[PDB]
Amino acid sequence: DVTIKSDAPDTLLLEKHADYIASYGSKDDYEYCMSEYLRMSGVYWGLTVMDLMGQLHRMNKEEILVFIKSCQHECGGVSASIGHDPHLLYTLSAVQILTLYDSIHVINVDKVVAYVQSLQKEDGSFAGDIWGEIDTRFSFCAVATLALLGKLDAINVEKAIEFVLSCMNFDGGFGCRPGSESHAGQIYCCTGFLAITSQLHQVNSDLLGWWLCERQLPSGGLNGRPEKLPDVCYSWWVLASLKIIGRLHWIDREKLRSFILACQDEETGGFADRPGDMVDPFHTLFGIAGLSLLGEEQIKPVSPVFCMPEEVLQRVNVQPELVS
Amino acid sequence: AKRLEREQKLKLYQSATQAVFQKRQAGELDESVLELTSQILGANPDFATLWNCRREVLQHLETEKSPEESAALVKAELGFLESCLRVNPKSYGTWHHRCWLLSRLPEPNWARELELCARFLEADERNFHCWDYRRFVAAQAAVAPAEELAFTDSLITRNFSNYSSWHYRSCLLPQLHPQPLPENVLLKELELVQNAFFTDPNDQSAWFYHRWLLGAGRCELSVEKSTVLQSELESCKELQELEPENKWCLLTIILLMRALDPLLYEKETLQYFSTLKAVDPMRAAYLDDLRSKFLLENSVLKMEYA
Ligand SMILES: CN(C(=O)[C@H](Cc1c[nH]cn1)NC(=O)OCc1ccccc1)[C@@H](Cc1ccccc1)C(=O)N[C@@H](Cc1ccc(O)cc1)C(=O)O
Ligand SMILES: [Ca+2]
Ligand SMILES: [Zn+2]
Repeated sequence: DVTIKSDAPDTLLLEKHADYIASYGSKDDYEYCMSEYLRMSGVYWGLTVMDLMGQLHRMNKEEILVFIKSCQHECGGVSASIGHDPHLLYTLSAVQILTLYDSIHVINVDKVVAYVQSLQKEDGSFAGDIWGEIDTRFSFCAVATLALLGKLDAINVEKAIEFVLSCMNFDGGFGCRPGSESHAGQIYCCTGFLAITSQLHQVNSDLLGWWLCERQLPSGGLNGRPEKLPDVCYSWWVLASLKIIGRLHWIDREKLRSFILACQDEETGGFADRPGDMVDPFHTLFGIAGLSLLGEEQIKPVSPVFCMPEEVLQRVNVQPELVS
Repeated sequence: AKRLEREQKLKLYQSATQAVFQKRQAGELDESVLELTSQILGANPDFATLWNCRREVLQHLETEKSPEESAALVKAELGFLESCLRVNPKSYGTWHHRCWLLSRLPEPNWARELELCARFLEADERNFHCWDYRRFVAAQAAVAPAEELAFTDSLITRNFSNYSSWHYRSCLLPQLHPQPLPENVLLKELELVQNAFFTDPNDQSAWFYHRWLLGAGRCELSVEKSTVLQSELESCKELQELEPENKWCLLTIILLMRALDPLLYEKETLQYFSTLKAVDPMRAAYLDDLRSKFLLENSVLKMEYA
């Protein structure tokens, strides 16, 4: 079960992609308005890919800093958009943007810390928000937020680690919660988490690495779990996860690059889900990131853990050791 | 035509969204908000803030209404949730809403929730949200790991796409025998698994589970386990004869020989890696690293000599 691939693009089109992201959001558009519930993360994706392509300056810094500030609530969490509700997901994204722009002081950093700390449970897990949903995704959002802010000690780190290790499975992988099946997305979040907290020694790298490299299909794309179709975003999580645990060479890299490039729209710019499907900023980020992790020299090197330029992270003195 | 139906919905979406927020800042936690959110959440259950609003109105209304009236309110929430789940079965917010709802009631019907799960799992045997919902309900109803196990068996024989079901067995077996895998249990699981992979040799899911089982138990090899593994080895070669492009039975042959006797089977193991790399060239780097790790183990074993 894979995509048979047609006569798709085989060339890197930085050009169109930048044009696509600088113009995305000009305001009557349909999928734009339907996406308001994730706008903050939408803005993170746009800013990051542009910066990785060296075109951050074509985006509107001052405008975004107001927006962010207007999305922090009295609890200190940040929402996706104005009037929407605070959540760990949009708090991480705002901090990534503020770190991209060197402007963390645009929000009340003490209140962000308190907010993240208030979402931790007795067993070490994190809820996403006051409504209580538990997911190792939110373990990743909490520790990644705090690390960017230098405040990782604000949470109970040992109980947080314990919970994540309790979500490890027979195949080496990780799920949402205890007992949940392994999935590429959850693996990325958990290996990221273990990276930030210096616990990669607890991962069975050979076992998990095998599971991850078996995600690559004969088309060259990676899927997020068995029996699934490959795509660009699961291609980024799998690869990033492999890089974190020192096993990126267990994939056929030239076949992955080609899949990723077959995913560009030659006419509109941006990347899609999979070849010839409709483009979006989410897959545009993760395609450019994927290509950067495979080595492409037109793209700035990208952190597998934080999905941001390394040169940004070198500046804030946060750079987790990975396996080899 | 294309633009006709497209624009038309987007007007009515923006009006509804607009009115809900207006209502909310105005403090109007009433049935009008459930009606407006009903409209938006059906098309887009990933709009989390609106699940929040619904909880907010229900919490409030419970304090202005008779238990009968709020009973009625939760039953309509349950039906609303199911109609949303039919449309988009994989939305985190919809499934989280349902647990919030059920966790809160005086006397939920958990047997009927387990059956909602059996229904969605017959639609989509791989749906991870439904499997997580099922484990949640099993817990709340204090369902024994023994019957969850009987349920997993049914799902595997009746049809394939079983990764989800073997995974659940990986977690249920250890619960049947609390330790800080018994050989009898292990031998049983080995027989079920090889069954499965000599039935659909291209189902990758039983092979993954199998490799775990090969680990899960040396030579403390009993004659029975010794004879069972030797038999599994001969069966994989026969399957190899039939399916020469089958990469999974080739790895398993290697892994089985490791489990049996690394040094006795050194030549064959080496033979099998070249064959395997030729059928699965995308894993050539993985296979070289595995073969290097094993040749190193073979070096340590040969040293322990006289
Ligand atoms: C939940 N999800 C996502 O893609 C979401 C998208 C989102 C919406 N709002 C904010 N993000 N990602 C997510 O929840 O965050 C995890 C995360 C956050 C930061 C850094 C790494 C991972 C994935 C699964 C997943 C699980 C764990 C980690 C990562 C992904 C998902 O359900 N995808 C769906 C459809 C989909 C596809 C794209 C989206 O943006 C949202 C949903 C599918 O493929 O069927
Ligand atoms: Ca600018
Ligand atoms: Zn995708």
